[PDB]
Amino acid sequence: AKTRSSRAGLQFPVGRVHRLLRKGNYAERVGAGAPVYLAAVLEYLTAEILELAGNAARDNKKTRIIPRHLQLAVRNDEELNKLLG
Amino acid sequence: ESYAIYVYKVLKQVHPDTGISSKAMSIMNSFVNDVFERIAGEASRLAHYNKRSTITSREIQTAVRLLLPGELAKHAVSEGTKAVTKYTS
Amino acid sequence: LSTNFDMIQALPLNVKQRVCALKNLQMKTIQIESDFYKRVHELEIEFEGKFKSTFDQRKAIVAGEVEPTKEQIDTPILEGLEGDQLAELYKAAEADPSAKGIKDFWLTALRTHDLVAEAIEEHDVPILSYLTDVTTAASKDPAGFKIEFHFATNPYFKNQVLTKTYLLGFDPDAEAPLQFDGPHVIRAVGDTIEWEDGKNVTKKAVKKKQKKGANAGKFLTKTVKADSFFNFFEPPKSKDERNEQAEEFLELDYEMGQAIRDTIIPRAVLFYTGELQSDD
Amino acid sequence: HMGLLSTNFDMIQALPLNVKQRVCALKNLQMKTIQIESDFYKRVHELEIEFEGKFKSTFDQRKAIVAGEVEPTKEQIDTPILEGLEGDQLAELYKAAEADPSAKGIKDFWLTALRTHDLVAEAIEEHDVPILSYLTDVTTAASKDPAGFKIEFHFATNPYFKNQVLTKTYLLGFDPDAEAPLQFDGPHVIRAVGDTIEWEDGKNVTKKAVTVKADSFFNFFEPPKSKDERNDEQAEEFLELDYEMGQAIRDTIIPRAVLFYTGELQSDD
Amino acid sequence: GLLSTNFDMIQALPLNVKQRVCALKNLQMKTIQIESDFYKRVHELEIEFEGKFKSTFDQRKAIVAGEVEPTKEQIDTPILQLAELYKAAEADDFWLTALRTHDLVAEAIEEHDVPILSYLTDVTTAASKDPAGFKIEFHFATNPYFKNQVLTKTYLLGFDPDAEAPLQFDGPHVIRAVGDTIEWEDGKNVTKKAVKKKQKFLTKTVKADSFFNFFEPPKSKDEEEFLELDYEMGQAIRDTIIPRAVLFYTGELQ
Amino acid sequence: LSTNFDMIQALPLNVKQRVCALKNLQMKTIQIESDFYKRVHELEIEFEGKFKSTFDQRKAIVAGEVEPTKEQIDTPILEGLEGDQLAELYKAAEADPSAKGIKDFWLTALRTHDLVAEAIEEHDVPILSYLTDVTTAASKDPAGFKIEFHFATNPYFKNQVLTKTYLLGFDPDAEAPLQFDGPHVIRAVGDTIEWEDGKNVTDSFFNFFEPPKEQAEEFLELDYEMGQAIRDTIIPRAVLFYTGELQSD
Repeated sequence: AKTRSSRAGLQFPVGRVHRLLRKGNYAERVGAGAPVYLAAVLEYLTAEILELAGNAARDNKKTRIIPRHLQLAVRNDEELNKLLG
Repeated sequence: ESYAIYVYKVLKQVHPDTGISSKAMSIMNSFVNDVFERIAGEASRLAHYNKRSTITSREIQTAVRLLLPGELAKHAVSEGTKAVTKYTS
Repeated sequence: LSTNFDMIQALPLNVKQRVCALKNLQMKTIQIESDFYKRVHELEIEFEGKFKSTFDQRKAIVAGEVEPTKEQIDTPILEGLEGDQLAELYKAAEADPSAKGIKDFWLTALRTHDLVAEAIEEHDVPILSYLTDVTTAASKDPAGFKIEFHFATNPYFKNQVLTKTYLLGFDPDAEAPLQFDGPHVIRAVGDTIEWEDGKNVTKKAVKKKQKKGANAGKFLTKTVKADSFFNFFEPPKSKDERNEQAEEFLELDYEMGQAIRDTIIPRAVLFYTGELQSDD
Repeated sequence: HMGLLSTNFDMIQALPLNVKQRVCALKNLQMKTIQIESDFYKRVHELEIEFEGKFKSTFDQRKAIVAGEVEPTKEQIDTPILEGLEGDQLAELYKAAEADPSAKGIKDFWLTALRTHDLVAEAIEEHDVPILSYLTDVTTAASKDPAGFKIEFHFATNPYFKNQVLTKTYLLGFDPDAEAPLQFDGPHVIRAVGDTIEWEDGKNVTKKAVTVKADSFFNFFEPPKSKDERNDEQAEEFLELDYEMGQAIRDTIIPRAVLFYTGELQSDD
Repeated sequence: GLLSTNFDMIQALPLNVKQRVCALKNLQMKTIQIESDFYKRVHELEIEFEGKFKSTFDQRKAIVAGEVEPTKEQIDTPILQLAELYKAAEADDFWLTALRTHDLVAEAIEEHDVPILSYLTDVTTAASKDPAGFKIEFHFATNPYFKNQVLTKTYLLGFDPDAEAPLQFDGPHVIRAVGDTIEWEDGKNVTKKAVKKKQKFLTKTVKADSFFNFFEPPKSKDEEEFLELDYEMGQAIRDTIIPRAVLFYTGELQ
Repeated sequence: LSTNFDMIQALPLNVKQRVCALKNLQMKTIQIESDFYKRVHELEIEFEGKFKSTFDQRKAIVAGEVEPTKEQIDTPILEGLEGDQLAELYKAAEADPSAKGIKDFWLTALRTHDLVAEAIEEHDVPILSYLTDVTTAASKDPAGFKIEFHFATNPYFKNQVLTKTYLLGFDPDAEAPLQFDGPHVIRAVGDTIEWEDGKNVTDSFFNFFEPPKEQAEEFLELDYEMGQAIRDTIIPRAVLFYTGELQSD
């Protein structure tokens, strides 16, 4: 691929994150680094939650991660529960 | 907004042959959007203490540390710094 | 997505029935909007001919069939440049007679748009260098539109034109009657690429393990979907056709087609120069 | 953003003059294509005016329902109050509150709808809320002869001002400017004309007590000017934001008011 | 499975003996199919005997409802001292008492179900062949709780071994259960109860404990032990309570 | 003693005569149930012949009289095992031509069943190693069933087959009709084992062929339960007990 998000190793939309930050009127200007950082952090959180929920899907003999799987994964991981609960 | 395509890319990266329901994907979209809102709001607050309200990697970093608990915060900061480094390279 | 839900809960059934009546009236307004959008589509079909002349002149210039005129030359290549910079830009490179036309013009235009940029891979670039023109046209009788990628004689496929058609419905969806924002897509129809030998970039082979199979704990070679822009001509099947995470891909397909039809084709050179970048 | 800093600037810099001049020709044809788009947008504006009457009936019924003038029908009652609800959950919501006969019509309907939209919500201050609780209807209509549209806020008898209707008019230009011919994104705003609110005594929330201008939503009826007094680009930015809010009310909120009341819609799409 | 009590032996068997064991598994599958046909025949026998029991059960219904008067031989049957017990009260809820005497059914009968179950005129059961299963009909009288004359609970059963687990056949199993729609009146639904949450307080109707949840069966394929317990209660009513109803009324069975 | 005894006493007793009428109708229903169980017995006797073919094929395979077929070979020896483990288990042992069919098949099947396992003692194992087949068949006029343990030429006794028969009653008691729950056991008849010299093990499993016919009635009931376990559970699914994949009562 050739996208702004491909220039940082990320699979989340750097461009869309930038647009959302500008559109949200959070500040008056936003640099280019902040979308890269935010998209990277969100990709990391998505990856960690998906890892725990897919491990739980395996422990339940299912190839589809049902929302109950995400609930068990979040509750079990104390940090994720502090972030999302 | 919808990060469904990107969440699916991340899922196939982490677990190749696992899948996700549509309601589970809605829960994931809510997770991503909620974290986005908290990080962006904290970045805005820390930018009020700045000149001309500009948001850079600094404000996102500070928000990440003040919001993400413990190990999660450390790893998040690591990957953010790595990404900004490569984006600049 | 029911913001102000606690309020709706607190409303007395008396006021709740009035709100639901307003929802019914919203459905009626949506139907009138559907008729409006049908008329707007007919208006676009009408304006196709008006746009044809300028688009054809652009195609001729890109292919080097015609040369620029004095009026065309005295148009700034980059709008907003200081004269001391415009002159420097014009004198920064010397004219090469071998270059006949604007090479990789449509490649550059497509890759400057963010959504389309995420679809173009490197192995898709040399094929897209053969893109002579990209045209679009809308239909009323099948109710849809098409995007035509005009390719030249290339060592990648024998197809003279790659066509992508979208059959779209202008009436509100029965599933989401109040979520009508304009014409939605009923289904998408791609094309069959007459790939040459070893050039099909949309498909690859992987030595996967069908041990997760049926009384067969062995590893087998499987033909898997490869990442390419030309998978655009293999659109995701609609609900009716084949039967999670497929409606989203189909919607992204529709969004990319809409970006090409409404954004890139009308302002292609602005994406070539990169003075306009849209995302979605 | 355009100008230089063009994503593909280094490429166009490296292009030989041969193609550099061809790109100039494409820019000229792009200006012509932009002109055709302007004619298209004029036609779309006329189409909006044509459908105004078709939408009028449904919007008038909404005003009647909000004002408690007419009662819902059986078909209207058998419509889910919120979309995407199962029958069990729908029954729970309907049976979660008992009917209060005192409440005639939907209260604060337009106030809630406006404050649920993000852009308009940022304009509503605390002292404007009780005033906006009197908003019986918000209507819009577009004209061709002075090239523009208007938004009318129909209020009830209120202890804040005597105006029955507050009108906001926008005069719009459909042709691209010669300064930025390639920066055409649709009709732009030429000017905006507000209204004079016959405020009662001591109730003018647009004026502070320090008399100086206060922050209020009703400043929406005191739009910025284009032929200002040379005694100022912030005025142009204010005018553009005023136009954006007017478009939010005209194009998004008014067509789908209940979806904002129910909160099932936000500013995007 | 692989956790077979004699797994080490089965692995230790030479391929010669292992293939013979596989042959025994094939013959076992054939025997399982013959058993499936046997259970089908027994079900057909039950359907045939439905008519034989029908006459006696109809006389039971007539006696319980006071439609007919007992005969001399009927009087000459011991109810369970005989003179003292018979002469202990002066002359002038059968299914309620019978169902509440059975332990499993009793755990489902709550206090608010007692007045509702006082309207039970008859309880009947019948088996079907083409839609392989059986049904239980709770015939109610004119009651101020619902308009249903009869509330029916049906069980659809499979008599053939599953293709996924062909060797795990133990007889007819339950495929699914179908309840009934109770025309509950206003404030008479004992299956539902009210609760509130913090803030006029917002009311939240919630699930309640009742025997009539027996007519709201668990789903089979929609997005399991509950279904098995529902089936067990249905089996207790059909096979134990209905055939010997008075024996539960008198308390002569424990 | 009756749980709802007060109910009958507090009953106005006018309807108590109706309750007595219901008691009479219950006696009639009990008789109809008795006829039902008799019909089920006839159905089992009828299905005996249908099971005969498969059971004889089992006997032939276990004794090495016949060889497995291609379809028979392509049946998993253990259910619930994938191709990897199935192939690995098949490759865990090499074929031994010094084995005539399944060894101790019926011994293993009987000792895997819990109730029967409690009856088998150590000295009965070598004797039970000669069991070619265990078969059962039901009678109508004797009103019961029998289990025949077919033994091979053994140095322990000269009996080719040891038979244990149960005579059962399908009719309700005339004195106490209402305690009818189905066919009961009337008596059990064993066999006379022609033991060789010094081989009479009678604690032994073969005391099963010396039937008893509060503690003695308990002996008869447990003997009947063991007979039912052999007839209804072990014989129909003998291989499932051989592999040990099923342990029931």
